[PDB]
Amino acid sequence: SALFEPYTLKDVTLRNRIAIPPMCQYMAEDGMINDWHHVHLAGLARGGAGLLVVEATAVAPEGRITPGCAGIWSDAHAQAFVPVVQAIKAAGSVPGIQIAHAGRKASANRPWEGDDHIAADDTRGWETIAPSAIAFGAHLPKVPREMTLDDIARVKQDFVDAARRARDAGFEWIELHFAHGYLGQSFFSEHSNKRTDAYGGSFDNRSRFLLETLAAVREVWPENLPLTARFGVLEYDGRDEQTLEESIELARRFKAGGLDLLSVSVGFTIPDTNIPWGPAFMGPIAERVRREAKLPVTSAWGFGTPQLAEAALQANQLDLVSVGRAHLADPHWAYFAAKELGVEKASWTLPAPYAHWLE
Amino acid sequence: SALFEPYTLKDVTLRNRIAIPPMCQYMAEDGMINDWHHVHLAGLARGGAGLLVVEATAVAPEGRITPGCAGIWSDAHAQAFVPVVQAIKAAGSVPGIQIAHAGRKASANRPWEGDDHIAADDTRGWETIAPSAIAFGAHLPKVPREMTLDDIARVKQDFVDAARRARDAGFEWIELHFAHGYLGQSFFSEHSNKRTDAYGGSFDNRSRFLLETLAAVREVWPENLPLTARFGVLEYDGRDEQTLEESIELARRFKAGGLDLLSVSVGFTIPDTNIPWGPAFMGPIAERVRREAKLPVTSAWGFGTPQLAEAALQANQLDLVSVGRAHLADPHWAYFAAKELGVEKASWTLPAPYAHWLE
Ligand SMILES: Cc1cc2nc3c(=O)[nH]c(=O)nc-3n(C[C@H](O)[C@H](O)[C@H](O)COP(=O)(O)O)c2cc1C
Ligand SMILES: Cc1cc2nc3c(=O)[nH]c(=O)nc-3n(C[C@H](O)[C@H](O)[C@H](O)COP(=O)(O)O)c2cc1C
Ligand SMILES: O=c1ccc2cccc(O)c2o1
Ligand SMILES: O=c1ccc2cccc(O)c2o1
Ligand SMILES: O=c1ccc2cccc(O)c2o1
Ligand SMILES: O=c1ccc2cccc(O)c2o1
Ligand SMILES: O=c1ccc2cccc(O)c2o1
Ligand SMILES: O=c1ccc2cccc(O)c2o1
Repeated sequence: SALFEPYTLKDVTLRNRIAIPPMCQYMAEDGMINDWHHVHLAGLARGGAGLLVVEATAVAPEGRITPGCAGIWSDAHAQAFVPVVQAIKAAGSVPGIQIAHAGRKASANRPWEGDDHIAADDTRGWETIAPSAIAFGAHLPKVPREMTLDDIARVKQDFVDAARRARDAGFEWIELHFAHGYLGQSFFSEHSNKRTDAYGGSFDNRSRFLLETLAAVREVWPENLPLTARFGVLEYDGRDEQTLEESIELARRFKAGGLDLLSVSVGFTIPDTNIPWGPAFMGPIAERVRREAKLPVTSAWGFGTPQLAEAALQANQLDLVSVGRAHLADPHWAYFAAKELGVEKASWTLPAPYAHWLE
Repeated sequence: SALFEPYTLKDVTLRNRIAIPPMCQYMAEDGMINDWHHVHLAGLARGGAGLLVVEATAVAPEGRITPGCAGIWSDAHAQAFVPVVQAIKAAGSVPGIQIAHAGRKASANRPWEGDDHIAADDTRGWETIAPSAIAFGAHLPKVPREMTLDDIARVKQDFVDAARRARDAGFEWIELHFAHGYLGQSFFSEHSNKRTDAYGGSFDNRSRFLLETLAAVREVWPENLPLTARFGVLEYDGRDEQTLEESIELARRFKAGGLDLLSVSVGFTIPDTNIPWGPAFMGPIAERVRREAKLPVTSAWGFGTPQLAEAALQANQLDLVSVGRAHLADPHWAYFAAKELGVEKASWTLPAPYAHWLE
């Protein structure tokens, strides 16, 4: 099956096309990960997936989404990832990490603790920053502070330091979080970016923060290790054709700038939208980006059904299939998929201590 | 459903009736467990099972089944279990451990490395000990050395030290491995025990090693923590009625001796047998033992089908349902079962970081 064919990008080879997309656990303390993450990630790596991308890890304290988000804004924070990275590699999976900055969606409660912006008097909260002083709305009403040019320079450097730390911690795959309405996505979208300086207005100006951050990270990230990003290419806000055209153009600039693969998603920049949720609904859009930008891609949402994952790959809509929630339900989803697709010696998708007894 | 009703034994309360039986991983080095076990066990504990019994852990070096078996024959070996025990508890599952001695089945290769007795010239091998100098046969042809009274005293003390270490490491449930043809089972069976001293011949003499070991362990194992054992009650060797009668009588002596629960299994003492393998095939025998010995029991083999587990409990054939291989296939089997049985808020069988998104 196509789902179980290896994939090589730069000097890295994934044993199959199954990728576990970044999934926040909200279990870190002051940005420091712990045994929750170690067992969670090591267990997933042993499950069989070819690539395991660690959850959105903040490049700065205020870049966290919640008080439970992981961070890599200091060398001590990076050190915490070392044993985890080594456990993922020992399991045969490729360790990746998504570095991010929540922007105006920062300083929010954990999903099961309100999922809304933290109250002004809560000692855990903090001031959010963004391209412009405009709130997301809905459950995230906090108005962020408009970033100064110095804030921009500082955040870009935070991304560079985060990438440098990821590199030294042993990660072999990096993903810049430019999607889901967080800082990067918000600089590109006219909904959230009303700036009149070099970082707002035109397509080039709105693209600037993302392109400069990618270029800056590229200086410290090894050429032989996949350099990727997640980016929302449309919002389903009634401006889809225009937005997709601009997003694809930016994807072309990313490719020219050294991006090896693009994780295609939706913007989630504003709440007033009408997203046509459905199993593998992103397939068609991902394929269009892959084709018009001539860049490898991955996407997600509902690919937890083996046959769907297989079909998406065979149709060349995606290069890697990202499966998220199915892996929270069953860390050994790769094994379940191998069986479902009739892969020979499907049990050996898992380590010997398990495989021997399941064959 | 009955599968998800809590269970209290002594001072310990299991959140449900799902027990993960001991399952050797063959990943230890010189008896020392490592991160394979830590992630494996912690992951299983987070999966939802109410009780997690750690694999057969050798009370002495020669008591290991293979060079990859876990051991607890020294305080350093016990220390290795401390972080694991604490991770299991943090997950809400009860940490248990099966202490054992492989007897004549010791010094064998890992299952995926031959599964047979290690060659005489292999530097990893060792002399096996047993009640009598008689080999198992088949793939385990090595003739063990007949134990002296001093060997018996020493092994009993090894079990005591192992239990004392398990206690101090934080385990809240202990299981003496008197089944599957290893040392304990071999002392009870006339197939393997041809001794003429106080430890062989009569029912009382063949029961002696097991009863004395239980009594000795009882002196160091807390009264408020479940004291259990796994025991093969029949062999399917043509002497079933006679063997079951004696096994049930020994179970009565175990109960009188402080045993809180008995894990009912098959002897596997010799290779020439005809075991009627089938889903939940042990159910009827387990029920007979539970009834005639008036002792709580658990059993296993094929209970990985939610409905079967539920049925066994409702029929009072078992008090706890042991599910093994299904947990190797899917560490979150408890979640799969909760869904299958229509349990309310089935996703919360798992921790919040997973449950929130699966509901
Ligand atoms: C708990 C949870 C945490 C997530 N965390 C992240 C994240 O940190 N970064 C990101 O880009 N997407 C994140 N996502 C979105 C997932 O990566 C994925 O695209 C989404 O779950 C859809 O795929 P699925 O249907 O296979 O779950 C998360 C989703 C869930 C359910
Ligand atoms: C890998 C593996 C390791 C096992 N290790 C042990 C052990 O250490 N001690 C024991 O008493 N039984 C052991 N067993 C037997 C299991 O506890 C259980 O009774 C058996 O797998 C039948 O249940 P199942 O059909 O749910 O897998 C093992 C079985 C497997 C497959
Ligand atoms: O699409 C999603 C859903 C949940 C989520 C959570 C944290 C960060 C993200 O980027 C997320 O993206
Ligand atoms: O892209 C680069 C630049 C410098 C460098 C130096 C050492 C090892 C690498 O992998 C490197 O990769
Ligand atoms: O891309 C880079 C740039 C600098 C560098 C320095 C040391 C090791 C690396 O792997 C590096 O990689
Ligand atoms: O029934 C079984 C099957 C495998 C096994 C492996 C180690 C120890 C045991 O007690 C076992 O018991
Ligand atoms: O059974 C016993 C005997 C002594 C003892 C001492 C401290 C704590 C315990 O739980 C104990 O339990
Ligand atoms: O059963 C026993 C016997 C002795 C003992 C000693 C300390 C702590 C315990 O928990 C103990 O438990």
